[PDB]
Amino acid sequence: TPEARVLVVDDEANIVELLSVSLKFQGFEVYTATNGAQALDRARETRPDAVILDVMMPGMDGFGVLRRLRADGIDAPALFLTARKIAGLTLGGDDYVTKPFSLEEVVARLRVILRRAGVRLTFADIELDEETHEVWKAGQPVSLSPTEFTLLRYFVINAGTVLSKPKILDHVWRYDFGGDVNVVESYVSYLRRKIDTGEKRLLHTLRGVGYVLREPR
Amino acid sequence: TPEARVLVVDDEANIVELLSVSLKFQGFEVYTATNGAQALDRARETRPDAVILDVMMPGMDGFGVLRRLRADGIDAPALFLTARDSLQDKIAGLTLGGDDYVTKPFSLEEVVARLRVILRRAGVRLTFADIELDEETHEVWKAGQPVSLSPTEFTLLRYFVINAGTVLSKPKILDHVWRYDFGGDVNVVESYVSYLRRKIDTGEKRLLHTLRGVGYVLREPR
DNA sequence: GATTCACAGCTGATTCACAGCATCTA
DNA sequence: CTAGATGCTGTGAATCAGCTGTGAAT
Ligand SMILES: [Ca+2]
Ligand SMILES: [Ca+2]
Ligand SMILES: [Ca+2]
Repeated sequence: TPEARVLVVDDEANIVELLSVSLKFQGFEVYTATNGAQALDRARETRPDAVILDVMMPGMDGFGVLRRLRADGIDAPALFLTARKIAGLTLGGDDYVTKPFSLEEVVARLRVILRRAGVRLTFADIELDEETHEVWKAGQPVSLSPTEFTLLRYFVINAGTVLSKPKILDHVWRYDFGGDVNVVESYVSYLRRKIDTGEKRLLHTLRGVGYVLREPR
Repeated sequence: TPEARVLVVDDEANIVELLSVSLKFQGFEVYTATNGAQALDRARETRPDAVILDVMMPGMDGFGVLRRLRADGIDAPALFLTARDSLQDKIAGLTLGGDDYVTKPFSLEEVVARLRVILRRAGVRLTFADIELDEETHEVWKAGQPVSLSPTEFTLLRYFVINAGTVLSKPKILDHVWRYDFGGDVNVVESYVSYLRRKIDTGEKRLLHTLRGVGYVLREPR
């Protein structure tokens, strides 16, 4: 059975399939629309658990549509896709992500709005607060940058899975990022000197394959 | 069980929705209307505990709508949404009792607070650590001694106290504390947090924290 | 004066590229 | 054995996030 029913609405088909492929892979049941009519129809046809909405769409905007769905009885929270004005995106049970986004941030925020509508991350001695973005190593606090935290959360969620540098970059970095994978090497080096300082090495290198967060064998 | 039954009357659909969503999320049972006839119909069927009326409306203004409700024997207290430039004298004389007003554009935090007061007055001190606030008088105490706050500094502080221990991003604060039509920079929140820290965060133990790239949180250091 | 808030200087954090060194393996 | 491939990390530049002082306007 799926994690949730998600309606993805954006006038850009490339943003729509990028989200639908990632979320379909993460266990979600995904329906799409590239306009307000299609959106209203699909939402009435499938009654989703949450809606991902491009804020800037030709003709009918999401706000008009949300008002109609909620007046029917569909109280599904919205995760707005906004450009980098439009305000009110954090009212009720809704939240938003700015374009260009990363796959990790869209799923993370989507999961928050769903949990909020209807619990710290740990691996060995690493503790993550998804709310505050606070980190601890052996009960001691460690300060991490936004990128360092997203990367650690990716590894923790995917503990014991070998993750290649191109895969990490496609999930952790924004989809408009134009550089190579040495940025991943740099951020693994920072993570190591901040949260892999204990007797046992937890973040491992497998040459030409990837990185893996696992307890030493 | 709902906090109260509220009837929201305004001619603009998205003002009604802005109000509806916020009050529903706060634990209120919200009924709506876009005119005086629907308003009287909803009031007869739902029997609201408070009514929120837009003053400037076509056909029949908010004052007209209230007069019709009261003529029907619906004595629920009212909260008027007034225009800044007009009916100044009429609003002063019509709010001497149980009814109150907020000027449009309003802050969602101020509407809700003013609704809780008219509901309370019709049949009271917020606290966090050594900070005390009177929701009715707008007085603030920091470790038993008074502190003078502006209207914006007061709405900001109450938002933090009510939501103590919860991380609040600058856009979330702007959406709730600032006037809904605010088209400015998040720096305004940075400014008012600096105003608050200078007055209420003055001891060895920090209460109002910054989590870089996340937001602000009011909590004891632990 | 009180107030709101725009704006800009400042600071330290953050992102990221780049290169030279280390280690691995063909 | 060596030599290229692959990975690590110090240096530095550019940008950014958040804090605060000044001042315009009401
Ligand atoms: Ca668009
Ligand atoms: Ca990519
Ligand atoms: Ca009106």
